[PDB]
Amino acid sequence: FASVYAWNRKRISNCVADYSVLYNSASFSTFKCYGVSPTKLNDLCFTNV
Amino acid sequence: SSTASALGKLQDVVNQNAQALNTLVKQLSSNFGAISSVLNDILSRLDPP
Repeated sequence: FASVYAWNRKRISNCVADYSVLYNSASFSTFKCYGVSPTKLNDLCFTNV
Repeated sequence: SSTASALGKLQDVVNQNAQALNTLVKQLSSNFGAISSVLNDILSRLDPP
């Protein structure tokens, strides 16, 4: 992982994302979303993540 | 028959009513400080609390 002043950036599109396997894992200390409730993440389709 | 501009009062009443309805239905497209102007997206995107 790069430095904070040189933060690593990535663009992802044209795929199917399963956030449930990200949500259930306890390896993350903080899992905090703002504009969306996490449990509904699998019910939406976006562009340019 | 010739001069079309003869019945002004009735037309004014009709125009006033139509404009009132138009602005009333147009007011539905405002955020009012919220995150979206459509309630279905808020229901289907975000946590109740």
